[PDB]
Amino acid sequence: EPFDNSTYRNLQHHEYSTYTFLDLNVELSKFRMPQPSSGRQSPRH
Amino acid sequence: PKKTSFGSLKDEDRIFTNLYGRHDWRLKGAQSRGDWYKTKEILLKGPDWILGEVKTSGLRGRGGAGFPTGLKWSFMNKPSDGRPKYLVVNADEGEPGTCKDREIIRHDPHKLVEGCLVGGRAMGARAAYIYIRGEFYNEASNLQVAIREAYEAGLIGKNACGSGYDFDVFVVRGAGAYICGEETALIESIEGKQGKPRLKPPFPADVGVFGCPTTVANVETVAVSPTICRRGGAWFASFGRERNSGTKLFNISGHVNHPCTVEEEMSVPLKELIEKHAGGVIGGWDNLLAVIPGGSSTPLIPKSVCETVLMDFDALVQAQTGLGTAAVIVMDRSTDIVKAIARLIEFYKHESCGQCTPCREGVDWMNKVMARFVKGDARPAEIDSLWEISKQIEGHTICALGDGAAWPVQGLIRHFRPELEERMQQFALQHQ
Amino acid sequence: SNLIEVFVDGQSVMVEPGTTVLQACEKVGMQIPRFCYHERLSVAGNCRMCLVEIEKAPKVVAACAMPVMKGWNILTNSEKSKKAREGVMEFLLANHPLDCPICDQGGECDLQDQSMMFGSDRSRFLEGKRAVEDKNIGPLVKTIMTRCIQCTRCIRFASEIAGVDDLGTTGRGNDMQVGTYIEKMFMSELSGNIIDICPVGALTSKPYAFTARPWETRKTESIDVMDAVGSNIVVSTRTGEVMRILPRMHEDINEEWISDKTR
Amino acid sequence: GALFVHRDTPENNPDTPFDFTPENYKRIEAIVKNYPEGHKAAAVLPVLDLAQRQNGWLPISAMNKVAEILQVPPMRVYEVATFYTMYNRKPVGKYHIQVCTTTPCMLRNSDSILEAIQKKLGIKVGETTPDKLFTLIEVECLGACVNAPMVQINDNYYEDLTPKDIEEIIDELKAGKIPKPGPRSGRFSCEPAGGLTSLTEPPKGPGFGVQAGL
Ligand SMILES: Cc1cc2nc3c(=O)[nH]c(=O)nc-3n(C[C@H](O)[C@H](O)[C@H](O)COP(=O)(O)O)c2cc1C
Ligand code: SF4
Ligand code: SF4
Ligand code: SF4
Ligand code: FES
Ligand code: FES
Ligand SMILES: [K+]
Repeated sequence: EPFDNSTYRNLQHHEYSTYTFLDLNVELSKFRMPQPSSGRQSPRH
Repeated sequence: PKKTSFGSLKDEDRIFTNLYGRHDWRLKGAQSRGDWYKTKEILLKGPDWILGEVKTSGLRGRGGAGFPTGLKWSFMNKPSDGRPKYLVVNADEGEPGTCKDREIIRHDPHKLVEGCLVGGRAMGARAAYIYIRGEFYNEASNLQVAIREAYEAGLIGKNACGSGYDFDVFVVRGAGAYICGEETALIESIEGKQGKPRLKPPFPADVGVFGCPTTVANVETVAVSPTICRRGGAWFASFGRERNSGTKLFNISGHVNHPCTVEEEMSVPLKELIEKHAGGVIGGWDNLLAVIPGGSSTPLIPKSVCETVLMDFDALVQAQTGLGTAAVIVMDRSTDIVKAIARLIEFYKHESCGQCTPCREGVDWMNKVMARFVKGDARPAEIDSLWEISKQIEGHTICALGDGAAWPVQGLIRHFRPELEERMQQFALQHQ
Repeated sequence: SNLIEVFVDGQSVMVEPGTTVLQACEKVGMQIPRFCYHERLSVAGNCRMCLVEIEKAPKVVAACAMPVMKGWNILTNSEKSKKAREGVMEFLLANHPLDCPICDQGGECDLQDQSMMFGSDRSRFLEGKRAVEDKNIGPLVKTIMTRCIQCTRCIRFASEIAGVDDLGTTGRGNDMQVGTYIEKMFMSELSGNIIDICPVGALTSKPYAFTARPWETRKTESIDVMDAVGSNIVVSTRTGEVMRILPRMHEDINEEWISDKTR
Repeated sequence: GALFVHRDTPENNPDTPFDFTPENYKRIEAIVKNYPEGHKAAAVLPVLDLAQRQNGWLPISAMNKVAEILQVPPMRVYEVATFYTMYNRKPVGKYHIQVCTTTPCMLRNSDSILEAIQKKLGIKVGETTPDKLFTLIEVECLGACVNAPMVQINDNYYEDLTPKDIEEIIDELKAGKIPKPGPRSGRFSCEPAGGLTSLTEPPKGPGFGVQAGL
């Protein structure tokens, strides 16, 4: 609660893994808007 | 009335108050530090008011070029022709000497997220794409944790902040390329190709990522905006000189007692920065050899110039250098400056995307020539050739990497030709 | 009636909007130097040989990719335009192999001709040159890839005209190489057309190799009978012997392409 | 070496067994939906990175698998593989030591860290230890210039190393345990080592310098 500029507060990334970012993306897919569409499926279509 | 010495910024007027990660970087901590405050009102004021305040602040690009932010962001004010519009936050941070973006994305990530919201609303964009360098894995994961909290709190996504605006923030990691800091090379790296910059006459505001109207903005440019809109714009303009306005993050590295990242008022003397924040150059200010003021692209200045220079775009342009990214790399007198500039040119040779002839061939040529200059294995009639080759690369490439490679060479040749010729003469004496 | 007015060395021309600087110069009979640009391919803008000065504009522009603006005066022969060309040609020739006597392109190169017409007459490159290993893409195209100037014409042609995405670039910087990465044949009915579009001897015809020089051949213009398209061709002969077959432009039939059977 | 032409080996060939685990396919699915329909070639870089994070490196079979999954030509995936330096087109060690050797780190004696690493590992720059535990390369700027010479082992940043701290890091690396990343000196992230010449007061609460109704 008091001023604590005598300690680091970014110790979470010490416990990150190989799949932390991609798991976060997976859990983020929940709340996104539907993507726009260019009509086709690929420029080669 | 007016200011004449633009330094000694107080804690109150510092935007990035969690710069050292000594407070909570998550949503709970960020909110108590003023973040995400009345963002609904800022969005409801409309894009015109947000852009008007960004123009009032006089804010310029914090990722190099320094183009005015309000004018650049207003290229998206046009109506929609059906295509989506995106804000693309540049988080590549590949410039040697520069580590300021890294510090926002992990200690004030909510600043970046809410700046994405405010700007994208100002440009009328549906989503933000934060392109972080792949080497910043922990910072990217911290940013995505912040994005997840912003989503779960309703600040991003459907009915963002209660404004009715729908906004998304996607992080897309790079894969080890410094050229992907360049805005169009970054765009094409988002699209899954090689990070090769595009020819400019089609501008990103017309044809950007996925061929849609986009604005590419630096992390700091985006992140200051919520404080710009929430604090007044006039308040931001009351810092630094005219044109170059506000405050900047400074990276002081090199031959310095305390290399550090600090937020200092713009137009600060380089001396005040180095002595007050960085603790001075090792051995004192007498032991100063060059200083590179704005990251590896900005040419060096000698101790004489650096004695009474101010840290802003105009003052440093007067000194034949640039402000760049405000990444000062100081060198004491125990430094082989030819070796340092050759190392920088080697970096630029390793980072050239190879697309266009001048960068691809000439930066490699200049690396070969500069490697000889370290040994002295050259004649003094090659210095003028190196200058002419650098001018042949400058202004003839697709992107500004060629320019940012030619400029360190020119800044070395301009202020340290006697050292180059002394090395060449010593080599001629040793090898008969 | 929506034509805009631009100037090429002060001479006024009326061009459709979206016309590039190169095209506006083309309609006064001035051919801007170029390597990567091909009118039938997409615009790349990488060789930088087409750089030209716009009057009152401090920075040169790529004529092949830059759309003209109203009131622009193209200075195709100003000193800044010549120096841009000389610098670009110097960079192109810095690592280029000294293969002109042994390279089949010699005498009809483009690098040679534009070095003579737009570049300097001497070298100040005092270093060792680049060398890349050869690629085998079939028995039709000999790829002496250390002659490649990375104009991407072959890649653009293969992707757009031929529809096969086999050609590409690997690496970056000075060691960026044009090829297939993997060992793979460039098989296509239109494969042999990357030989003609290649400005240099990087891509050459294997059957034609070492056999004739461009100046000694007699060029007879005729029609292909290997199919019912009737592609317009040029038959190169020398001392009473057919030497090779080249495409002959016909916008209505074959453009500037022929099939591999025709070639 | 770092050659940009592939040659088939009994280990690196199209028939080299590679496929994504179901969890990785779910992650790919989450990655693909981040881009508009008709523009899913924008996922080549992160899907390739996932292939590397699962397998450890990129055999040509992984490149072909990514190309198949995104229906992009394999050559397009080859270009991305050979352009971005974080893609291992050859196997690397368990710990990929990446020492920054460009000028701001060089001025802080990055060579005294490189020599300590080359002495402890008994290996040179650009090669792996026989136990396939450490690969050592020299990298360009890693965006940590404020911190004295730093390395990146795999995903972590170890900063302001002395020729002794990197020895300890490698010592606990060989002992299996992962070391705490960041500055190995007394400082925490990027602040001045002698003390905070900057923010040292309670930060202002929400709504401090506001105007009108924002
Ligand atoms: C080689 C090169 C690298 C760049 N790297 C970065 C970078 O890492 N971060 C950044 O913000 N801008 C970078 N830029 C500048 C961008 O191209 C662009 O001008 C800028 O991001 C626009 O946003 P701003 O006006 O807010 O700076 C780079 C430019 C070049 C030529
Ligand atoms: S200047 Fe260099 S990095 Fe930029 S497009 Fe040209 S070759 Fe690529
Ligand atoms: S491609 Fe042209 S310049 Fe190069 S060796 Fe052949 S003839 Fe000479
Ligand atoms: S092989 Fe020929 S056509 Fe292809 S990029 Fe090289 S020079 Fe251009
Ligand atoms: S012809 Fe315009 S750049 Fe190659
Ligand atoms: S200089 Fe080594 S991290 Fe940027
Ligand atoms: K050819």
